[PDB]
Amino acid sequence: PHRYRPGTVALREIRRYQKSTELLIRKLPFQRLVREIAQDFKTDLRFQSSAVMALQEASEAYLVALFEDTNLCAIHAKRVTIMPKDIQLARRIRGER
Amino acid sequence: PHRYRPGTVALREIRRYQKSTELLIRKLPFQRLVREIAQDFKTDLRFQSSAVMALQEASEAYLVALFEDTNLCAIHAKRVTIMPKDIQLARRIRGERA
Amino acid sequence: KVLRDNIQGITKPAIRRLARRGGVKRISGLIYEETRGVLKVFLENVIRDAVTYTEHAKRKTVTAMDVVYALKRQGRTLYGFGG
Amino acid sequence: KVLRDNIQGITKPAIRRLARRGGVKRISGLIYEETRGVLKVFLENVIRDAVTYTEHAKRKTVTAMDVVYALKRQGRTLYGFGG
Amino acid sequence: AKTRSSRAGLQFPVGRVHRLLRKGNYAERVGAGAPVYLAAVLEYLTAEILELAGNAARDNKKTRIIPRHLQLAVRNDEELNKLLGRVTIAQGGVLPNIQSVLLPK
Amino acid sequence: TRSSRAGLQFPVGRVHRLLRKGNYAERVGAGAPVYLAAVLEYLTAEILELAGNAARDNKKTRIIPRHLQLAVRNDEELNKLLGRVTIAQGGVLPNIQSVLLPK
Amino acid sequence: RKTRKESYAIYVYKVLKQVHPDTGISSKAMSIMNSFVNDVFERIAGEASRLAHYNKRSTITSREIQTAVRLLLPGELAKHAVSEGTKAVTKYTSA
Amino acid sequence: RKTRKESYAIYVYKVLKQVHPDTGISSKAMSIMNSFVNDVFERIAGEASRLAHYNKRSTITSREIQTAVRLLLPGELAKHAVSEGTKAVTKYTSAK
Repeated sequence: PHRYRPGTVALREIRRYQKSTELLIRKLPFQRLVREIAQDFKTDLRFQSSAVMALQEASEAYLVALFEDTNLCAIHAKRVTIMPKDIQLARRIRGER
Repeated sequence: PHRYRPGTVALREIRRYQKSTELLIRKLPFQRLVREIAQDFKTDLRFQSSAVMALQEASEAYLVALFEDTNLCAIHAKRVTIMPKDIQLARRIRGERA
Repeated sequence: KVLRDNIQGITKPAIRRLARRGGVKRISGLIYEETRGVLKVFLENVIRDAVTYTEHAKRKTVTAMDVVYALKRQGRTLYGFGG
Repeated sequence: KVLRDNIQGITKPAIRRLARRGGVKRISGLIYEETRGVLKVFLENVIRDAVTYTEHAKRKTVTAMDVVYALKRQGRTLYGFGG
Repeated sequence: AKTRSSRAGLQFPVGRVHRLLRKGNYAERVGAGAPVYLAAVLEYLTAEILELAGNAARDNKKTRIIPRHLQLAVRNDEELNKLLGRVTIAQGGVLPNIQSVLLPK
Repeated sequence: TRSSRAGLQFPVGRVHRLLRKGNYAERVGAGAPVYLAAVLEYLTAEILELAGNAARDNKKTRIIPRHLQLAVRNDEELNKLLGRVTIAQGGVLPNIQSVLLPK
Repeated sequence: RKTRKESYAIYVYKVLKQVHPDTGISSKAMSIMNSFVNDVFERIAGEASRLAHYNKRSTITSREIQTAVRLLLPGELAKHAVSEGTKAVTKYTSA
Repeated sequence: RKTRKESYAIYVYKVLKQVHPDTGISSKAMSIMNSFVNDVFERIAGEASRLAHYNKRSTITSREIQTAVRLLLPGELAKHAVSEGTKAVTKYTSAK
């Protein structure tokens, strides 16, 4: 019936997610990933729920800002599409590596 | 005569200056620049020679590393030539620029 | 026993939403697994420090303060959870 | 009176030598003035802090230690001058 | 005037700030002016941020500063943005900024 | 001396002094300077080890700062410990990017 | 009867009532404000401690806080914080 | 007259002799080692300071230095550091 051109819903989603502040990763998958990574460091560990909220707030903030730098690296290479190599350039310059 | 292809002496100079550790800015121009910048903060000031040496070591290390990152941005844009936009992207990511 | 198969709970549409908030229009197919590796390295570095703090307090429960202190350790200070 | 005309003492061949040590093969013509501004801002930020330290010590001579402390302040720690 | 805040004309607690400066291993001895100055700086920055975040709140038709208003506030002010440049404000989001080349022509 | 009793070359006395004169905490335990002086000695030896190696590779008997720099930047973990540090007069590692090489 | 957890909340509500007398603040917002105040507190105190140590002084005086503020804050924010601090010290000293 | 400045120069030498008896060191390189020790000293000490405050303790004990070393140092470097630390502490208390 009706079909939007590629980039139209993408741009609509940018405006949408830049308007809100809610976490974008689903809470239970994230929690299970936190418990797994921590398990591989020390067994039988409990988490305050706020400690997982703090790890998720920070983690999502890190990835948002990293996607910002990644986007600039893509644009720097006259591209519109972010690629693993843009992430890697970003992290290298940031001195994360 | 004789002529090397463009880029050969560039590579020779890279190998050369990555082999050495001596400073690359002439000392007196740098010193006068340091005094000029400092005057705009406080008038009538003296500098230890070692203080200027510290400022030059630090400044040059900063510029060399920044040129590394700039080079990576240029290569990122399929380019061999560094351009002001590579520097600006580098500093943007470093968090120096906004 | 070895724990595995959880990182994939950070799904393709979730990474996409984060990219959107970051201003990204178009996303290569290889970005998703790459972002998983990045987030694991990040979570590893921070949780390692959090646990180090927890250990030192002789506790079995990781507190929000442990995480906050660890984020601060890495130069990633976080407001709104204590400190 | 207004001070000026010293930054150009950071010459083109000097910026070129720095770029070479940074591994740069080819250099645009607009890079030289750009590198002059960047180096100005850097020195500004560092010398400002250095002078703030000298002032507080009630001195008229900027010491290497003032510079070291300022570099450290800026996250650019320098070894070999009194660290 | 019994409180040290009153004697200073501050809303921020000079006593508590003096306590924290002593129980904090900053130096052997803490001067009498230090807590006053510090409590006052703290007050100034506090007011600076509340100003801009009450403003954000009002632009958004709200009686209450929520953390997004603090984030809008901090990240639209150059100098607050810089003071908090390595800081992350829970639940504050980002500034709306779409890159030009991404706009349809 | 406390160094011998601990078997260190590094001065346990001086480190305990500095920890007190440094406003780190009210009180400094008796083991703290010993541990710290030992860590300091260990890292010292790690860097001297790798930089004497650099010196020998470079045909020198004496460590200059370039040898310390070669040492630190070729070692991953030292490179990371000193990642925001600048080693006066140490230069860089020889590294030309591939695409810049003639084919 | 839960453990006393100190806060800058009451002061933050005060300042906010001076500057926006009809504006409120949520839980999380106040938590951020509280982390801001602690953060900047630690940063200034730390820089003062370093200044004293650097000058072989045993005492942190308002002069150390002042220089700490000048190294730490950006331009205009420093200017204003310095005058608002000196003003408080001057008072305090006379009264 | 004359003015006294302390440095770790003599101890760096002593350790250099252990690891590389037949090699020496320039003054510049010596100043870097000095910077390095001070820097690492400050960094561990600062972390140990914070650990104490976080836990509401008035004392920095080996246990704070030990945790400090584990937050600070990377992996393999920490493992060895904890060993030499615990080792020297043991040898010290058993020589009282």
